[PDB]
Amino acid sequence: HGHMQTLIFLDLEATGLPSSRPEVTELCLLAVHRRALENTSISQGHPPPVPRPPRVVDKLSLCIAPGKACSPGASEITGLSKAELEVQGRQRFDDNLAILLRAFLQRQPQPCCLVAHNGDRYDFPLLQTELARLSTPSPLDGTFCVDSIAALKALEQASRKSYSLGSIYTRLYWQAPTDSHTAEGDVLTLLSICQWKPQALLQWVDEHARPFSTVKPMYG
Amino acid sequence: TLPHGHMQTLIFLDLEATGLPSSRPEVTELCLLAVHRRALENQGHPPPVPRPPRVVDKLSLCIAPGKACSPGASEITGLSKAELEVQGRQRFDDNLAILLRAFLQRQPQPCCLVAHNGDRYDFPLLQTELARLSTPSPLDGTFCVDSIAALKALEQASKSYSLGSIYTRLYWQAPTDSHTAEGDVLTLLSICQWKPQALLQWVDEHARPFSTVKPMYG
Ligand SMILES: Nc1ncnc2c1ncn2[C@H]1C[C@H](O)[C@@H](COP(=O)(O)O)O1
Ligand SMILES: Nc1ncnc2c1ncn2[C@H]1C[C@H](O)[C@@H](COP(=O)(O)O)O1
Ligand SMILES: [Mn+2]
Ligand SMILES: [Mn+2]
Ligand SMILES: [Mn+2]
Ligand SMILES: [Mn+2]
Repeated sequence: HGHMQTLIFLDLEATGLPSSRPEVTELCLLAVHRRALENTSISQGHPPPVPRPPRVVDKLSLCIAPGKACSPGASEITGLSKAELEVQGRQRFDDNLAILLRAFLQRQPQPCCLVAHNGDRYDFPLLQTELARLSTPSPLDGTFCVDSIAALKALEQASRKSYSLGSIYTRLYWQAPTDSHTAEGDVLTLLSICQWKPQALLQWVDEHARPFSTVKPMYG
Repeated sequence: TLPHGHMQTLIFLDLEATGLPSSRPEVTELCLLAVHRRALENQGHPPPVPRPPRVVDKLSLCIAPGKACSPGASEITGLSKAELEVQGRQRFDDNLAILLRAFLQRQPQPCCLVAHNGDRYDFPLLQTELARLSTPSPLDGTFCVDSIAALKALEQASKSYSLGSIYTRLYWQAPTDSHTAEGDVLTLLSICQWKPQALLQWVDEHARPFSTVKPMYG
């Protein structure tokens, strides 16, 4: 493949941890063209200012009704619960959602790469499982993906620590992240850390991006 | 009165575009923020800015127009045809319509679009963009109302009705970041959360079919 033209930052909130065979409760996508990223001002200072998000971005944030209740742990940090989602008429992960996801992705210049923090262990496998439950073919069969933990790890060692979203943000900017544990809030925080070294991050992504189709489902 | 029953979903909308009506403008940015009726159920002088509901669906998209933006437009919206192309944004197309259609499908009916000055700007303009597509309009079953009339009505109960003017008057605070589709949509949500029940009742009473909105130009 060539250079990724669009980076789609992703975060999912769910009913719980992998062992519980969790289901998605919230999903946020933030598509950013590589030009927007390489155009972000280089960070200067220690700590440097938090990068300014690009003006031109595409965003999607959706709350989804899970097939089962959230565990006390997931609900307390995400602020979501099956009862509230359902009473508010949220629908399950279905064909229409897949259609919506495909259309959102098609608005972006290809090739495109999904970027998620701990995505290789959580987000990508979970999304794969959710899509596998549907009848239609996956809309991500032409999309690439990459875990931002590995990326930042490389970027930091090139410039043992916790590589959690908030820990990295705090390490780099000496500032506290906002709206943690909400799909949009975490996506916005991820965007900021990936904007730390724009050029280096883009290059690393280009070198490590892999087909989402190769992602193994979290559970069958 | 409920000419169309109680609205179960209010979709706050705002469009940024190339220019003013007489320019046969094209949309450059679009944002939809769908809130369930239950969510709107959320004394100070002035009161604090209402917190937005936790559960919400949001869509914000940038769009490349067929022509350049007027300096005045580009200056306040921060968008320009050149940059939108550099960022590889696509024109208003059928895929966009399909996206809106699927987004709307996720919301419980009936749904009512809410836009500040929507009756004169957003709705007519939206109708025009969709009308010229191959895909039939995905909003023919959706309702709409202008928040300007609504806030005038609510304020009647105890001069400038621009989005920014109303927000400040009510909260003695400046809106987060105006002239950006999402920024203006969130500000609109806030002013509509001023008097929730009253706003909801007013919307239920004045909602009309978006299908009856006449396009801005052909
Ligand atoms: N402690 C605990 N209990 C149960 N479920 C959890 C916990 N920590 C994370 N998660 C699950 C539920 C979250 O929505 C999701 C992503 O976390 P995020 O990091 O915000 O993207 O991971
Ligand atoms: N001064 C001026 N010149 C050209 N075009 C303009 C101007 N003011 C508004 N507009 C057009 C372009 C904006 O994106 C749109 C909606 O503004 P909104 O704020 O959301 O109502 O109206
Ligand atoms: Mn996450
Ligand atoms: Mn999260
Ligand atoms: Mn407007
Ligand atoms: Mn606006």
